[PDB]
Amino acid sequence: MQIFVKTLTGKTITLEVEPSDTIENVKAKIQDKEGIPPDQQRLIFAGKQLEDGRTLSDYNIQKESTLHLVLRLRGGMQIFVKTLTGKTITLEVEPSDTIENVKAKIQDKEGIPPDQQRLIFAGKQLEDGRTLSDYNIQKESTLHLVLRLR
Amino acid sequence: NPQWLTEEQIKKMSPDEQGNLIDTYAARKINAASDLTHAQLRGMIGSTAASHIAIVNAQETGLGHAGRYAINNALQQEALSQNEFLSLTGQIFSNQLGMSLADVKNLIQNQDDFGIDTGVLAQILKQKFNQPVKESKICDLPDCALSKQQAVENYIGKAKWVIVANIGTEVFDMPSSTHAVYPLTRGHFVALRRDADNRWWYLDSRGKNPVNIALAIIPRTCTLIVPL
Amino acid sequence: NPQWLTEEQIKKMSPDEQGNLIDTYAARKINAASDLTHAQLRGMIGSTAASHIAIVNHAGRYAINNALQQEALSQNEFLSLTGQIFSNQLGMSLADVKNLIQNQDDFGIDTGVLAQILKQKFNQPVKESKICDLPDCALSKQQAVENYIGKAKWVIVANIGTEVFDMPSSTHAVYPLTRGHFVALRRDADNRWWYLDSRGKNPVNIALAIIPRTCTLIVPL
Repeated sequence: MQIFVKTLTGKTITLEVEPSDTIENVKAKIQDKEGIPPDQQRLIFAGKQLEDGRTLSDYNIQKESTLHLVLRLRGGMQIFVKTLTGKTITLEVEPSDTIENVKAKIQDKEGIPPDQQRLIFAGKQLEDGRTLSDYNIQKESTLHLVLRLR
Repeated sequence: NPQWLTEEQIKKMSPDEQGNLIDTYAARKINAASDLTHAQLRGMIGSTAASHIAIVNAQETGLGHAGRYAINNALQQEALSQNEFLSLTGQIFSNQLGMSLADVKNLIQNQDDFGIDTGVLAQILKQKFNQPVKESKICDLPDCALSKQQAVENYIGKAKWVIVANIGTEVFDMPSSTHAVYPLTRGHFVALRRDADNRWWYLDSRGKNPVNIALAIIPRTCTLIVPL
Repeated sequence: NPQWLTEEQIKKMSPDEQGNLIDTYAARKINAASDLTHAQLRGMIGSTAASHIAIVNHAGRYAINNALQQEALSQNEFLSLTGQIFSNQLGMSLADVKNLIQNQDDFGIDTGVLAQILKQKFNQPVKESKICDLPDCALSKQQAVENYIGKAKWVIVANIGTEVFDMPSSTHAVYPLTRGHFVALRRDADNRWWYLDSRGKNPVNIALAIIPRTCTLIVPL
């Protein structure tokens, strides 16, 4: 069974699928062909957004049907840093950022040298060479800043 | 192995030599930075007198609105307000994708699931600003292999801005004129603005300052939107 | 360039001109002195008469006492109030609080700690700002600092940054504003400000614009 997937830019691709294919597997086929990861895909059929856990047959999608693809470009992650003056700082980060680069981001915002910063999360001091992901720090987590000198 | 390349050596390279370093080494690992350090990337920075160019829109907390920030940063003004952006996006979904008004309402209010693409941006620029655009991945430009810098310059032509979309799974470290690295993350829009000295300034709403880089520094898999 | 500047020339300069000299030349090199001598800095001193203001004589606690001109806060009080803040607000296991505090080699230099002690103990709320972030600091550093301080009779200055600044001294030696250092200034009845460094010997009368523009200013409300 062929189906078509069309973008707003006019590009159309063809996929071979079965009525039993999940929306999830359709997005993976699109990734294999075009390099677009599933979280960057929004599929529409008959004016409705399709959900990952349902099948083409759940939506009555048949041979020669056309699906609409609109990419979802919303990358980025933010965390908060709270000081003892009560100030809250917002930072743009990646899960792979080291604590070192996070302290540089605070320096760019507040002028505080990294060697004068101590960061605390979950009641523990964070070491410079580990990453946010290493410490299970998620989006919109809050860290505590305390200033100390050699 | 790039660990022994110095900032000074990188500064002595041409635009294409610097761009080859980006396309070979700037992609981050899963849980680590790329193979280029902040000091190495600093070697790619030209001028630091960024005073006529501004980041008009910084990224707001919680909002996948980089498509709107990239437009305003490209045009150097508050061209598209938040409500205008959400309202025109909703029109496209209902008029062209046949979505019902109740479902359009959920798409607009669902902040965590919101996001749009280069086709939506092209439609907004045409409808609201009567500005037609073209787009291409940098790697698909003709004779890109003979010179990335020349191919991008040729495609951009006389335009004074471009919008860049990083579609794919990769996060690219990029030059920064400050203390920290501000990478080009996956699924994101940024812009570049050209000044009267023919210098290009990279504007990430998730960054701190404009930075002057060669066009060949844009990672080659990114999609370029260019006004006609 | 500033090597040919004389003490007499500097004495004749305005507050803003003197502050430009501080912000441009007063920082030390890594292993060498700054570009201002003791005598050149002495040209930034106003009155040389003896004030009723004194150095009362861990820099944060000394700055509080000097700002209030009394032994208001003992060292044991300072340390115990710090512990209360750290355990309640940082979610630390109190045992970890102990590791952070007693690590003598790692002593704290945090303006939020000072502000909370000042409000809790003295019911004295404060505001703070880097001098360079003040509104229209670029039009006149002296005017912006005056506007921010208003009618207050003391301020505390913190050097959060990487630089060490030589500063005027009313005696023989230079007592620089070192990294993470806290000092105080006290206002007298004639609207003159007196700089109080706990490591120095005597107060010295300087214009507000002599404070380095990157320093953080703490002001009671």
